Amino acid sequence: AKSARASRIKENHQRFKKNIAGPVEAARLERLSAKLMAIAQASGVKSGKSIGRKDSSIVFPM
Amino acid sequence: MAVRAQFENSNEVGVFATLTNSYCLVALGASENFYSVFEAELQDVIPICRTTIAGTRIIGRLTAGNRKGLLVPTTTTDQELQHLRNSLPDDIRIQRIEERLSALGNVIVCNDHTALIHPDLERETEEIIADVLGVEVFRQTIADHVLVGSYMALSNQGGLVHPKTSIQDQDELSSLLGVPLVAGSVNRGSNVIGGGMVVNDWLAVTGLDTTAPELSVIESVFRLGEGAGPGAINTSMKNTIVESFY
Amino acid sequence: TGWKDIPPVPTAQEFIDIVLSRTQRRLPTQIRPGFKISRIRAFYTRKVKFTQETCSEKFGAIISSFPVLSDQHPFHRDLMNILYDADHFKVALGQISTAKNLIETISRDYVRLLKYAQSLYQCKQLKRAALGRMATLIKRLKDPLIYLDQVRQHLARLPDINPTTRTLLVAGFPNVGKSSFVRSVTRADTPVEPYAFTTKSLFVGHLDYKYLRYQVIDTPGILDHPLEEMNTIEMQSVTALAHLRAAVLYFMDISEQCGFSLKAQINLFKSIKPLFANKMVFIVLNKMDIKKFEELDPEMQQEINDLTKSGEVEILRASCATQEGVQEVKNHVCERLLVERVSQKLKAGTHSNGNIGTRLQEVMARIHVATPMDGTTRETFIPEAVKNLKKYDKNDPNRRVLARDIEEANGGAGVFNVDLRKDWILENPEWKYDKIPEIF
Amino acid sequence: KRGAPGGKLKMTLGLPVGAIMNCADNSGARNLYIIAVKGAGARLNRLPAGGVGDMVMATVKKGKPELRKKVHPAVIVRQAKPWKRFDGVFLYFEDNAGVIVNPKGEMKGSAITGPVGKEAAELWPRIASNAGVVM
Amino acid sequence: VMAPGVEVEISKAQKDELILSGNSLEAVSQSAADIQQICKVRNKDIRKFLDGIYVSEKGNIV
Amino acid sequence: MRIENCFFCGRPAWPSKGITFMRNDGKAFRFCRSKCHKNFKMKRNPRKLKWTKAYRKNAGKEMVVDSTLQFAARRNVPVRYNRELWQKTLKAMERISEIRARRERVFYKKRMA
Amino acid sequence: GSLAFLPRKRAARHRGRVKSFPKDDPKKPVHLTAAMGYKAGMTTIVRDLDRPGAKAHKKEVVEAVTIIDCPPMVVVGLVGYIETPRGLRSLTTVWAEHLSDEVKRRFYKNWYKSKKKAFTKYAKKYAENNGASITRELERIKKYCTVVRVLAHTQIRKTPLKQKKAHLMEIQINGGSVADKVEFGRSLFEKPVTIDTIFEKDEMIDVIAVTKGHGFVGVTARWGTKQWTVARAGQMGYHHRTSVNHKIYRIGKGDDEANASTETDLTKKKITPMGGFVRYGEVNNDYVMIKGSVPGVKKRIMTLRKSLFTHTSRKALEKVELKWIDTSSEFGHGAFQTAAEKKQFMGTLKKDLQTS
RNA sequence: GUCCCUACUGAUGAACUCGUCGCAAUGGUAAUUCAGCUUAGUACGAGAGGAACCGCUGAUUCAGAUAAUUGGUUUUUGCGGUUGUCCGACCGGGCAGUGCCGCGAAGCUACCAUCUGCUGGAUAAUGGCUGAACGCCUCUAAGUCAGAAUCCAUGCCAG
RNA sequence: CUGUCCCUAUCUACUAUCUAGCGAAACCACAGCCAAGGGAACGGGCUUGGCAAAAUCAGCGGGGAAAGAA
RNA sequence: GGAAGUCGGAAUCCGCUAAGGACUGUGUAACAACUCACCUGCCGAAUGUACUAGCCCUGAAAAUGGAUGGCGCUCAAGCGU
Ligand SMILES: Nc1nc2c(ncn2[C@@H]2O[C@H](COP(=O)(O)OP(=O)(O)OP(=O)(O)O)[C@@H](O)[C@H]2O)c(=O)[nH]1
Ligand SMILES: [Zn+2]
Repeated sequence: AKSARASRIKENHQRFKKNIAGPVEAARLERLSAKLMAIAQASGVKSGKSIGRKDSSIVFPM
Repeated sequence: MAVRAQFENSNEVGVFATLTNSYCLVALGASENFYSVFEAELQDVIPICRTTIAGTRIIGRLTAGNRKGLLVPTTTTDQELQHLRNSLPDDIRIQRIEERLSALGNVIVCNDHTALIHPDLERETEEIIADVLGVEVFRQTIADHVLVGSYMALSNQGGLVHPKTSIQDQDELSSLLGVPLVAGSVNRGSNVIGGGMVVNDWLAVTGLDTTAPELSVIESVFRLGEGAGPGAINTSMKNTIVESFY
Repeated sequence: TGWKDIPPVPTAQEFIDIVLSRTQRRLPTQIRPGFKISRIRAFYTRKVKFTQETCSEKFGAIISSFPVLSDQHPFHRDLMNILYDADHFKVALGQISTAKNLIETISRDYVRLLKYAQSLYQCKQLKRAALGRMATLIKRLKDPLIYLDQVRQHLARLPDINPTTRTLLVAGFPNVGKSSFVRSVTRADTPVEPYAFTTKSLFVGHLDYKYLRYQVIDTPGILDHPLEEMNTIEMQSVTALAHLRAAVLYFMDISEQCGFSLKAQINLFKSIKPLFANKMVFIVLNKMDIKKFEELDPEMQQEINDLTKSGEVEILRASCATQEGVQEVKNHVCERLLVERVSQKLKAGTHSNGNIGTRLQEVMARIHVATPMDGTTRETFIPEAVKNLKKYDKNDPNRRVLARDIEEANGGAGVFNVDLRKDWILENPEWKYDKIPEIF
Repeated sequence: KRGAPGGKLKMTLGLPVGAIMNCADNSGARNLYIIAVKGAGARLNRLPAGGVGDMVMATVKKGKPELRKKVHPAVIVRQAKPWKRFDGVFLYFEDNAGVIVNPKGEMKGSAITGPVGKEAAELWPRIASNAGVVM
Repeated sequence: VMAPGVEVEISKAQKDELILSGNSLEAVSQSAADIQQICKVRNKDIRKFLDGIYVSEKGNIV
Repeated sequence: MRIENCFFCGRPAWPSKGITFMRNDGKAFRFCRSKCHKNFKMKRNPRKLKWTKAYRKNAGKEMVVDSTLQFAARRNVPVRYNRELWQKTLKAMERISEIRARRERVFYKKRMA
Repeated sequence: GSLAFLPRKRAARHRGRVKSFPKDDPKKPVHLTAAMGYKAGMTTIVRDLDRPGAKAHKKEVVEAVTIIDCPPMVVVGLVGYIETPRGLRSLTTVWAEHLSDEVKRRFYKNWYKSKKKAFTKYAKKYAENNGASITRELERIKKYCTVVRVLAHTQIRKTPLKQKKAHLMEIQINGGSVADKVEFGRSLFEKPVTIDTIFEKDEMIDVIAVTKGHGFVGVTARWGTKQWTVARAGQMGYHHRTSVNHKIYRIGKGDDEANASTETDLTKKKITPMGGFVRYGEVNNDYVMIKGSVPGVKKRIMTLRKSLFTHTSRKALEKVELKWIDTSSEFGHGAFQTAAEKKQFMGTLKKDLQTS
């Protein structure tokens, strides 16, 4: 019998994933993301916009 | 019209089918090829119900009925019975019976005027069959085989009985019933006519292995295919049958 | 049923390569000189044996797969005898058998010598000798292997002709219309070309008449020659003409189209009538569309009538181009076969003692119809939609959608979801598709 | 063609190899001796077993001399070892019984004494035809 | 799926035939070979089953 | 799906709960648990064992004649689906349940007067 | 036995780690990957199957499901990761206001004697206008990170166990740009996330847990017997496992008061069995009822995550039509769904008469 | 007729302030086979017979889990019956190294019970494209396409 | 029915983790991680590679035992 | 039976010549047709047959993972002087 790692089996799996499971999970994720977004929305140095320095080795100690 | 089909790959159509002159019952499984052939041969003339009895696909061998009623065993569940009622019109009365012999399609044969049952049923079952089907019910054996529902087919135009019945036995059933009766085989020599055929007054469905001579026998016996089909053809044009089934 | 199940017969080189590869690869091939002498002996003895059983299995398969000419129906027996030179066939099989015996003897002798061997070199030489002696034997059996391969292919391609079945055997002279009639009557592909010996073998097709299955056998074509001096292909037809209970259809052409005189056809018939000893004999005159029967000299008309006034040989007329009477010839000849066969069956069943046979009782039981003594009929209610209904045809454009086409369009076989509530007849049709309360 | 039923669900196997079983049809045999089963997966040291609706290859111990000459295929119709049907209902029969069947799937007898297992009735159409009680 | 830059036409010049035109010879020929290889028969008789999609003519557009 | 009643004791035999036995006579014995199964296999009498509805109704510990008790029955001639019928059936179920409970209280008090 | 699960060492951590999140591509919408829960037990269901091709089609089949109590999960942190030649590296983390006593208990070991001084200076780092520092950390995540995760902890306070220590984990955000997911996490700080917002019904998921321990077990039960490939005696059980492909059949809201009700049995009842879940208690919160068995002991922490790959079976696309939910007592051979049913069945008793 | 060291399997561990949350070098690695429905009594075939890809569903072996249910186990010595003997009798109990018998929850188990077991690239045999050697030709020399349960990884286990 | 096998029952005998206290003997050149090579079917120390992290507990099914040759 | 060079047996000649075999293969039931040998036109300058001598591949291999000493080495860190 064809193994689970066969090239043909992988091709058929790819078509099934692209044609049916793809759209189904897309709509499912759309609904879940909508719900989660709904419940979630339910000077540079002194402002933080300019990212600065906070607070074994790679080079040889000179 | 006599046609040839198989359920999935099985030629025993009587196991999975049940025809009366007012409804058809078809087993549920996989594809709708069986449903398609049955509806093509019964094009909405009578209702057809895709059903299950006892969670099983042998509805033909588990059920029996006529144009005036339908009969199911006690193992039938209420959802299935509700399905049957909503699928069939009010002009057919459906009853479930608490009988020990649950193989109703194997123990009860029925035409829309008479009936013939296994000699080992109950009295209460006898009167309730006689009431629900509204037919005269008798107690006989065929070919010394107790399963008349399995080893014989019947209609209001004819009857096919076990190929190995004696002449006087055939005459006795003819006198009892009143319908012209001929003994013949189905599905290439099979003895289970009840399981290999399902026959209504205007339609027959046999298995695909049913040979042409025995299909001609079937048509001539039950006046199918309009034409003539008297059974007088069986008597007169006998060369075909004597050659084929010798 | 057939002879297509003959396994391929190798050539000598292929057989040698197969047997030696097999004993090389399926069996260990690594021994060392420092091992026990008993182990060395066992190793080489096992090698020689395994080779012997491989050869014996192959040769036995060859000998037992091919049919034995003794137990066939003499139709098939004579057909094989004329088509394969049964003498050469049997001597080839005998050479295979004696080679099998020689190989098994060589194996036994060399196993004994190996038993009494005393060194690894001796064992190796004894193995080499045994396996090479068996090879020389095969190289001797080069040619019979080729002959057996050829006959195997020809038998695998031979048609299935049932000796005892209701048969229409069409014979006659080259270019009378046998192949044309065969293609016009059945669906077997028999070549039709205007040259002499187009059909050079036996062809078979099948027919349906009164729900019985009939055989039809097209023969090559016989030529005015005393049987002893005929060709092989010609004898293929004569064996068919001889060992088949059938209706012989001898084709004569009223017109001189074929190339042989009407006197020549009349001659051949009178010559092979002993072949048509008791088979049902029908002469059919074809090519009426070019020369009708009435357009002849009354002298030949009267010779034909004199042939008619003899036995139960029957003259029919047909035309394998306009198909004017092919169906009529079919009907008449097949009906006569059917009635003759049922008659002989009834006679065979009717014993002298007067006791009806069991099979005859059974067929009478299957023929008898049982009817009520009173003779009263029973009323049935056929709905008028049945009589005013239109038959289903799968090629019609405006058919009805139908459940199988519905599932095919809306999915596949294990995909479509069947809606079981669509046929529910309720009071309010909106109440459909409702979860029915069940427990409380 | 091996008489292995198709689509059969997983069920508890209760009739092993080397089993004594009753005969449920009018074929004239009384008991059968299961010596092999069909469609089994050969694993080391396990004695194969079959449930109702499974073809086994068995020899008749006592019965009709004509039947007591050959080894015969047979499908078992009743199983005393409990098993569960997909409707969740666990169940078992009073004994262990089967019917002699030809390799094609046609029974030699004409009537089956006692009830018939639902799985066997589903799998073999002939048993559903010659069955008296189906549970 | 074809190599970039090849045009495919079902012409109404002959029945049941196809044209694969292009500018790169390697791409054109490799695409033709790919279609020929994908439509190939399995476990049948070559001498008996003659069906397929096969290259017929090779040349230049102008 | 149906709420079966145990053959031996009479408690509700829910699906996936228990074992059923098939006698050769052709009718099925459904038991709700291993207690009932083992008791029947030992062939004890449910009519005699005092933890069974059979014993309760034979010794007169539970009412056996009441219109509330004739409303309940297995139905052998099926009916067509009818939404208002089913809803009114639900409401009737509630009413009959409370009436049964209250009459059962009265029966118990009249017995243990 | 198996040469894959061969270091038969006990799991180093009782919680279990995801070890693989589904591959991220910005095209999908922004969402969280995993969640936690606590195992309660199993119950029995019957399902009107709709599976074309199976003999159980259009029939009722008895099926085994497991209950996982999942109270709302509080989001308290956001971790930003960078991609390096040595792998993924935690660039930096940002916590939130007012971490709860349960997550602080997770941080501490001897919580009773300790001075509960966790994240005090971090609360000051917010409240003292170092929002500049917190924003610079957020922009560092936006500008330098490629994988963003959310620190989330459960509510043992709602879960009915003697424990009081929460369970933190990092749940990866998928489907969007780094800026979008950072904004999502920052907006999600200090708000519980619900299991019906993380998963939904009929979604085949993956469960990660620690399978029950059995201690020192001989080869007969360790390997199923009659070099490192030879069966040896040692620790069997307490093993980290990730079991795949388990269809979530129902998400119960907990507050519906009819969690165990289906459309066919109009019985107002909850999932909690009559007498409570054995050795666990009552499921009074949102619950996930999942097909089949699940690794782990009752009341054990669970990790529920999405499948790493798109599904290849009709089993995942299937809709589930429940018929009834088992509520009978797991403490023995029960037969009554509700106390009202038991009272109506058995009538009144001596204690009832003496009390009334 | 001459209880110890080491390997393997697991379990602890000081030093780095304790703790939490992670990364992944390296090491192991896993799935296997059969059957049924549709294709289809179609292709093909004189006839008898009679496939395959796509789609669907199960089963065997192996592996990892699990206690809804079912079966087994009983020191729950939980409840009841009963033998000998004893505490004057009843009640309630003791002894017979768990007296024996029935049921027996919890727990543990059982393909005797149930659940799950996944996707990319590169290759061999081979089939090719373009094109020299060699003014024909050529799958090969330069370049290059596809292709086995093969190789290497992800998924998985250890860290 | 058995000059056959297995399981259940009984009896006989040997079968036992940690703490307190008491407390041997066998045996012991020194040791003890592997693979290839080390002509004398010889390796445990040598060559050159794999490598290689303190201190311990438990299990144990492997090695630390064998010829002498007509 | 059919066999026209090509299912078979034997010889294999002459003319025309530039050259063409009572024919090297494909093909037909036979033909027909194609093709080879050979010949002419175009092109234009070196070819092609057999051996010999270096180097390289194969010229036979089992079974714990390992060995030009190891790394590694390709107009060498290989080979000859
Ligand atoms: N005009 C006419 N010609 C016919 C008729 N039947 C056969 N032929 C001729 O027969 C020729 C072919 O020969 P076949 O029909 O095959 O005759 P055959 O007996 O099979 O012998 P073969 O020719 O060797 O096969 C055709 O070309 C037709 O012209 C007929 O009925 N009418
Ligand atoms: Zn009960």
